[PDB]
Amino acid sequence: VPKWIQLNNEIMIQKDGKFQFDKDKEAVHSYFVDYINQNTVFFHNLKEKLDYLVENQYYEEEFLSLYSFEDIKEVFKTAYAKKFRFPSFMSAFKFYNDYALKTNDKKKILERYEDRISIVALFFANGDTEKAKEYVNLMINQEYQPSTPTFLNAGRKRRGELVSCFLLEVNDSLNDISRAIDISMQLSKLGGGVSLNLSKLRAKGEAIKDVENATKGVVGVMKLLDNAFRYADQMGQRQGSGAAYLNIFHRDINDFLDTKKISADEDVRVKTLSIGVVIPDKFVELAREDKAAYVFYPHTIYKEYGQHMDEMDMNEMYDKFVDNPRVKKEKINPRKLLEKLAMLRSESGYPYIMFQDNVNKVHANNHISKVKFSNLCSEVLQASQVSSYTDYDEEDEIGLDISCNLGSLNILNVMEHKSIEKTVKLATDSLTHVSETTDIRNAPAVRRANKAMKSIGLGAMNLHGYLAQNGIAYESPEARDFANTFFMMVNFYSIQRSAEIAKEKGETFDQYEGSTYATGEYFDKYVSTDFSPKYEKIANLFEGMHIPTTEDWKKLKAFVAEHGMYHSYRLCIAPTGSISYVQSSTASVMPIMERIEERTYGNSKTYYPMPGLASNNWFFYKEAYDMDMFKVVDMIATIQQHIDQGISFTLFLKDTMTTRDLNRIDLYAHHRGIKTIYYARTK
Amino acid sequence: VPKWIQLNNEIMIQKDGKFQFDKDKEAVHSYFVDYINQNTVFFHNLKEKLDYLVENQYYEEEFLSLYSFEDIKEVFKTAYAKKFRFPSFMSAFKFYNDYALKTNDKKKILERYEDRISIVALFFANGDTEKAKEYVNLMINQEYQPSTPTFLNAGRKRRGELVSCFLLEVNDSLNDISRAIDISMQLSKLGGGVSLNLSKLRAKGEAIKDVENATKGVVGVMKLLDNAFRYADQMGQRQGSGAAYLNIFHRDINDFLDTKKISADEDVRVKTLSIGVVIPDKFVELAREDKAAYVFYPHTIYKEYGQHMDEMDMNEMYDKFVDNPRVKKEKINPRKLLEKLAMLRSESGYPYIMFQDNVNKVHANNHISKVKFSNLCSEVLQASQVSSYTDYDEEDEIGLDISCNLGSLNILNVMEHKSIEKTVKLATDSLTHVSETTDIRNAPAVRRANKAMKSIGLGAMNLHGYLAQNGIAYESPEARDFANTFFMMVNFYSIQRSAEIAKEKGETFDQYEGSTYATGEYFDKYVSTDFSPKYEKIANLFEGMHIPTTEDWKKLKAFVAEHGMYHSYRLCIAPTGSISYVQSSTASVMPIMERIEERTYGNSKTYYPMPGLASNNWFFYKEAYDMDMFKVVDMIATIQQHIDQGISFTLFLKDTMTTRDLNRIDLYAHHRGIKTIYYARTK
Amino acid sequence: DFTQMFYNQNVKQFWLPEEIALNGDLLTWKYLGKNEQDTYMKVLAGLTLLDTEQGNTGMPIVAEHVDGHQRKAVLNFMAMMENAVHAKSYSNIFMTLAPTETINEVFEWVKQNKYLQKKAQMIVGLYKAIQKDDEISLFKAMVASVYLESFLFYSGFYYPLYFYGQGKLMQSGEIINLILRDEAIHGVYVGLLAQEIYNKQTEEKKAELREFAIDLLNQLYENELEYTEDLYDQVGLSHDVKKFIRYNANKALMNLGFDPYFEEEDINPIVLNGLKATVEPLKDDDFYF
Amino acid sequence: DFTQMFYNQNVKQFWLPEEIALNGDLLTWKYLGKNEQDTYMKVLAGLTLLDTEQGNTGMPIVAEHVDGHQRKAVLNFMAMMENAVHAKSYSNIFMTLAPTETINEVFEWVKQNKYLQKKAQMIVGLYKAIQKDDEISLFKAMVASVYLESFLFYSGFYYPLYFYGQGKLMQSGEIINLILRDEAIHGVYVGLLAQEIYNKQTEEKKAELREFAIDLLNQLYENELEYTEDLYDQVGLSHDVKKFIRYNANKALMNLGFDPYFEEEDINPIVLNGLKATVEPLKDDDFYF
Ligand SMILES: Nc1ncnc2c1ncn2[C@@H]1O[C@H](COP(=O)(O)OP(=O)(O)OP(=O)(O)O)[C@@H](O)[C@H]1O
Ligand SMILES: Nc1ncnc2c1ncn2[C@@H]1O[C@H](COP(=O)(O)OP(=O)(O)OP(=O)(O)O)[C@@H](O)[C@H]1O
Ligand SMILES: Cc1cn([C@H]2C[C@H](O)[C@@H](COP(=O)(O)OP(=O)(O)OP(=O)(O)O)O2)c(=O)[nH]c1=O
Ligand SMILES: [Mg+2]
Ligand SMILES: [Mg+2]
Ligand SMILES: [Mn+2]
Ligand SMILES: [Mn+2]
Ligand SMILES: [Mn+2]
Ligand SMILES: [Mn+2]
Repeated sequence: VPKWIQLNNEIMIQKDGKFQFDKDKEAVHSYFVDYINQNTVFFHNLKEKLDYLVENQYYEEEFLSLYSFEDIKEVFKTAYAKKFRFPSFMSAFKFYNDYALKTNDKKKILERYEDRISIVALFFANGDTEKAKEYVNLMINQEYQPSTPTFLNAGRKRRGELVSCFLLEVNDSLNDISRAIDISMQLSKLGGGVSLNLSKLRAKGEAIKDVENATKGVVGVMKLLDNAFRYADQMGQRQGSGAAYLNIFHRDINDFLDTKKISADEDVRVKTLSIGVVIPDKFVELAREDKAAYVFYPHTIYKEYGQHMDEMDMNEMYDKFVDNPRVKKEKINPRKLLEKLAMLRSESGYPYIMFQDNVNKVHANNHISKVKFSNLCSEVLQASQVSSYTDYDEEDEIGLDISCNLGSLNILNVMEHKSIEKTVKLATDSLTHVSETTDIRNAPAVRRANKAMKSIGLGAMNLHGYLAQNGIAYESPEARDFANTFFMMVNFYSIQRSAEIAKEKGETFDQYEGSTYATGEYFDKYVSTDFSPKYEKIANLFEGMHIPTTEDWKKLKAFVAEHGMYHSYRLCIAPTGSISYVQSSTASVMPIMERIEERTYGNSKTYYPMPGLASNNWFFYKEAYDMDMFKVVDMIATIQQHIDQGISFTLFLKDTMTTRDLNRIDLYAHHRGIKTIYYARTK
Repeated sequence: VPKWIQLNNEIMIQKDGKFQFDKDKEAVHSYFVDYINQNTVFFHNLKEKLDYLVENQYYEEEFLSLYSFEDIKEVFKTAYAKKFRFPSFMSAFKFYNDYALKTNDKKKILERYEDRISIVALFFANGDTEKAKEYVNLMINQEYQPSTPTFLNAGRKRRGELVSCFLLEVNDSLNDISRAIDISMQLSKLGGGVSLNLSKLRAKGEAIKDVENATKGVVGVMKLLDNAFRYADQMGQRQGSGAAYLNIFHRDINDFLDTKKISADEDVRVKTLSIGVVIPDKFVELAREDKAAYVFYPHTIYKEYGQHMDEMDMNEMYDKFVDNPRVKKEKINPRKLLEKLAMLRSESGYPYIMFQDNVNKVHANNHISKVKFSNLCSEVLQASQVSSYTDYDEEDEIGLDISCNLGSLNILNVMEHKSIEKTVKLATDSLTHVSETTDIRNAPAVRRANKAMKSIGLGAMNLHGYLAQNGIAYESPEARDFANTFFMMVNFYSIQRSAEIAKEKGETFDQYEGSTYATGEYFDKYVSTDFSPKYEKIANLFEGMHIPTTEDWKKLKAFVAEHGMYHSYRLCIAPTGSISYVQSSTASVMPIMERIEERTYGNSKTYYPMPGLASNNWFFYKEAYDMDMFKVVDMIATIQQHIDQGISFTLFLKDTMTTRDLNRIDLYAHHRGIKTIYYARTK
Repeated sequence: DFTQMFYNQNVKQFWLPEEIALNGDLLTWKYLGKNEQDTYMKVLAGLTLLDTEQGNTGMPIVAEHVDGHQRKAVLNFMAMMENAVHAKSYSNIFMTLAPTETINEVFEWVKQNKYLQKKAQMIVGLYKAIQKDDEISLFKAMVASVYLESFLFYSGFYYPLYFYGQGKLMQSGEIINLILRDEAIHGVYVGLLAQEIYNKQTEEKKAELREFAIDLLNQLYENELEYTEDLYDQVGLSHDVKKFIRYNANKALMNLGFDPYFEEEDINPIVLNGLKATVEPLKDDDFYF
Repeated sequence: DFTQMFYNQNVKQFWLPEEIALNGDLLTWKYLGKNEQDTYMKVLAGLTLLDTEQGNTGMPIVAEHVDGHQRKAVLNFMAMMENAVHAKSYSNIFMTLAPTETINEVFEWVKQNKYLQKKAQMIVGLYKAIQKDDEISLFKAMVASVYLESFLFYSGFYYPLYFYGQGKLMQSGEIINLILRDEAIHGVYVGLLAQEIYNKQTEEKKAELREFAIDLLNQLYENELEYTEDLYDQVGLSHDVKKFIRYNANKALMNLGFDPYFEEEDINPIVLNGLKATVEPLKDDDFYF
């Protein structure tokens, strides 16, 4: 057992009835005195290091060639002047095991934290030394964290794509299904998580070229996609991850759900394909009134109306579908379906729940399309247009496939530096740069939507960490007040930066003129409701920072009207799995699952306390499972009212609560305006 | 139970110790006087029938519009003038259950045998009334039988494709793999059996752009193809059938074979994809000498030499592969691999065995490409060039994917009518028409190969029926002499018709100038060796027909040199599974499995005696399992010497014999020049 | 070729009575007529009584005489499901719907019922006739077992499935559907064990075993028709139940590798809505001819 | 007074070896000496044999002769655990850790090992000697079963527990602990049934039954000593294991209502260290907040 691992395991050993949290710090020192410095490759000067990394195909020549060597050296010096120290052993371990650049033999460390941050900053700035230094100060203060793809791969020649969330629309044809399989394989090859909408696909027992009972339904397509994702597994590094979304009014919805049951046969169950269910308000109304619902055959609806079932508003179309004899449908019990969803989420955490009307009643780009499905993490909610992939030697009709750009603000570090505006604007600029530098040659609709929509996702993390280190309970009304104010400022500065980029470049996102930003509707609740903190403690937390008022929001609305907005979507709160360790932050805006988490690496045990955990804030670091899920829903809705896309919202349940409690949480989330529900993790 | 069912079951009720074969005839009468005539749909005249079939989307109106109604009436009258009667109940039952056109609800019979034959003939003639009458006389006499796709689907609006088998070359890339999956689904949707050569795909543990041990090998692609064929299953009517072919020198050859082991795990086992193994002469030489062999990693060979492992001759490059340190290889025991092949064929009948050198030592189009794999029935052996399917928005390099049209001569009916020449020429014309009117819009390499190669497959059926009905034992040297003479005549007249078509159209198949037809090498054994019957009985059997001599072959060689050949490939002997029932013929050139076969249909059981089975020819209808497989190999080699493509050669084994006997049969087949071995069916 | 696969399917279908809450059935039970309640009770008791024979005798006796450790384990698992899961499930349904005195009376009636007794004793008779080391007597018992699992239960299953397909008695209908799903796989598995014995026999012995199976099926079928009219005429369903019996008889025959006996019929849509060669090394000189 | 609580305990303890991933033991296994691996394989093979016969023969035969549907349901469940869960788990362990040839060899070794054959002969002989309606032959077989459950397994259990207690082979060890947890309740249950029969006897008959139980225990014990030495001498642990089996012999006697026979000894402290969701329907009030 290594010395740093012993020093880390000494945390659980209680002295005077208290955990030895400070010992973790010592572990970090050991982890750097015994391992990191010994296995870190050192060079006589930075010029030699850069030459070795470029020549050995570690870095890219293009992004480094935009700067003189003096500017690169100045950026590296700015990164190293902070003298950044990892506060916990797990932060440094996760960085140097997951993100630090290693030799081809994987035994030496080529990149420190400062080196990786400097390289990512130089990639972000695209030739501006001052902008690169600003990015270096942003990331070394740990105010902003690029996502795992961006942080890991920026500036590296041997790399995947910087985007890892991809949403694909699948049209109801064999050509479109095969193209979707191909694109899923190509994007999993790039290292991205792929979500596919299967609602347009006709159900099982439908007609193919006017022969009856011929379609295999969406379950056969799910089997094909599951095989494709198993095959494309990042060159045998990570398990291929894919998601399939189906509307709850699709007839296959039960069989869809049956793919996640344990009792399902081998020809029914898909193991590497996550599933999500899109639930329109009509289904919730039918379940609430206990009226029996109807699941429709999509192809009959398409033949009758010329549009797909998921392309029209089910609230106004459901009665017409039911009363139409030419539309084929099957009787179901919506309450039984809700109970089945709750039971499946209890067993396996699936499916993801998308409340379609909750997403689309605040969607700014409904003119382009309504949000029909979400991503693999159930937080990307954007307009998508299906593509018509025709036969060979025939021109395809390329639509819009969602691929947003991830990046997370560290709420604790951002707010302690009183730099919400600067961090949000710099993160928006970096996300815009990464979106502009993304070029996928095997996903035509993804590339077209990236060029047109210019959608980015700016998330936040360390919400619970910040609240606990400031003596605020996550379920307290003060925490929701802080979340409201902080995320309203984040939205304000994100919109301001998007409008500034649109003014500078002279271009907005495609079909912006029809958006609620152009019409000013988006700013309605912002020009009438003041989002300043209602509690003195939160106001003192925001001291030293200008909180945008209704007049500021009116000025921003006028600015957007005059200049437009560059990004169709700006904010989405991703789970932030492993980057939260490196940043010493709690994951996403979720409450912490455990105060101290026990992990097993190799044959060794390691202990990660939550950041800033001590005896004084032990009570404020309440575990997520012990919390009331209604108050967690309230906080997530408070944040969601300022996020244009969704939030990865995992439910944290105890083994005691039943499926009725899960359904109640889901229905309260639907009532409170929650757009997506990610997971049902049972303790 | 139906009256005809009782009459057919009365065959096995012996009277005076003999089977009541004549009862079978009675059954047909019943089957027509109680079911077919009552279930048939009669019109006032042919005009009303044709109009009803045209407007109700049963028939394509284009092929019928090329004839005036008087000509169509004359063709139908020619078909009905023969007064064709089905001699066995099973012939009529199989036609009216599998090939006769029925209504949309399948409650009535719209097409008689004469109606189907007339429609197929009118489609074949393409506006020529005299040619349509010739086709009608050829098919109503049952001298020639179009394949099941062509016979069933010719002239139908709801038809599929007339091509039975498709062969795809899969290049070593994710884009090519995805395109192969798409094309396999498209062609299975069209109803054709798809064969894919996986020998170019790099083995398991190869590098995908400098990251090693990343590839899943051919087994992952096999699983993808298996799921694709499961999904595309002819709209749920016929199970999707696919074939995978791998060279025996591929490193994955064991894992490949492990897909068919009955103890294979679900993550490896493949159940809807047939497997074939391509064995060069080098492997047989290594096994014979008991020298340990080496299987190779295709990607290392491609990197070192710039060509795929199956793209070059292993007999001359195996030592270079072994001595090359930059080529990666694994040690295997070739005798152990042969024993594994024999055990697998005993257990499940797989893999198909393709003796590559036996195919390519007489292959006429080696300049275009060597034959690297076979079809799903292991009888199509043609040159194929792999396609380079590139990224989206990039032009693809379209290669040649094999596809040929099947058609079988009924040997008994052809020789009874003394019309080898006329039947062969008319069948060649019909297959040329089927190739010309075939246009597949989702398989580009298949379309290009169909347009360029113009390859057709003219098979033969009722070899054993003709031999047994003429008092010739199938294993006798007289039977092999008859096969030699008959198939030399078939080859002569097929080459003559191909050259005549090339002369009349002024065009040959692509790259004909480099073929052995153009250089005259193909005719060598035909201009030096006489293939006239060596037995007086066979010569009497061939009386009334001009058997080509060496002078006729020299004249044909000169004619080909002057005019060329329209078809790259002309003769391939398919299994002819279910259409042999309608023709009252034994399946293909294979010996009969059983004298009387008991088949269960619905809740009833039926007995089909072999065509012409009686007391005097009971022992001439020797069952295949009771026959010496070495003499069957001799027969198949004798036929194969006159067939440019392969023959679907099924091995018929007894349970008592061991895997060593199967290996001996395989090695004798390789020694005798057998190109492919189809199945190892054990009694 | 099949025991490990069936092992997997069996153990992954494991369930317990407690998983389904039964009390909510009282909300539809109270709305059924007396004849409907009477038929349901009688059908339920019929299934219970037959399934007890299968748990106490049918499965354990077959497990005893079948050779092979893995087969004995699968058969033990099936016997466990009969005794530990199915029997408790039937009891739970009864205790929910009827008071103790009503349960005792229904079981007294069904215990004396001529058509239930005829089939119960016919099946039990064949289990009692198995002789040590006699595969013919074992086969006959396996045929009886397949007929119970895949055929005789279905005149009974009809009614709960009929309600289940209409939205009535959904909790007990869910339980019955799980039970039925177990009996289906039991029937298929025992069927494969019977075919193994059948395939070891001469042609004359095979014909004799086929005659046995068809004769037994005929006796049971004629009694099922009487059983059916006795229970279902009072609720007007007998015609449709008879179609369901024949359809399931055909499945039972197919489980035993035999041809269907009855013509294909459509089923009531409400019920549908409810529903190694010897390895010898190459010796050289086999490459030369 | 006890069957229902044993029924509930048995069904709530239900498990499958596939629930435990075994690839984590790969390295600690690789690191053991050849002697240690040999003893470990053989130990588990001896356990596999015992569970094979307990599942195929012992539990089903006792189930057949014990009266009462609930008692039979418990015994049937225990039988299923023996051969469908316990015996199979050992193959999961073998298939993970060992190559096929070593697996083949150890199963050949059980067939020819004289101590393992003797103990199987003795235990199975008593099972097969049970006579219908003869409570004394049944008692004798139940004593044999308790001795198998609570005594004979323990020469085998020692070694996985010994490793588990040192933090070695912990996944395999987790499986073994689950098996041991089951056998402990199986031994108690069968012990209670044996005591029922014993308590019906005259004092003279009781005296003879104690003689039978003690003579049988001593005979099994003497054989187990030789078996233990044969397996453990090569790993230096025979004396320690002997103390453990004596400890467990006393527990077996106690399960039978008899006084301990061996004196107490200190057991290796390492070995001592080695030791669907509920569903409610949705109310109309859950849709409003
Ligand atoms: N907690 C830590 N986080 C990150 N790096 C660390 C940490 N502890 C030590 N290091 C690394 O080890 C070096 C030694 O740091 P130490 O605590 O011994 O003193 P120092 O005054 O920071 O040293 P130096 O002269 O290297 O700057 C640091 O410069 C840094 O590179
Ligand atoms: N074996 C058979 N094959 C094909 N069609 C048959 C067969 N047997 C009967 N039919 C059809 O059923 C009709 C019944 O007539 P059948 O053969 O009994 O003699 P028919 O009334 O004297 O006239 P004909 O033989 O001249 O048609 C035939 O005309 C024919 O259309
Ligand atoms: C992407 C991917 C490829 N492969 C295998 C199958 C293909 O035959 C083979 C080639 O993939 P390619 O698509 O050719 O990958 P590449 O072009 O980026 O890499 P290279 O330059 O070396 O050609 O890699 C996998 O096994 N799994 C995968 O996920
Ligand atoms: Mg279409
Ligand atoms: Mg490539
Ligand atoms: Mn049961
Ligand atoms: Mn059963
Ligand atoms: Mn046990
Ligand atoms: Mn036990």
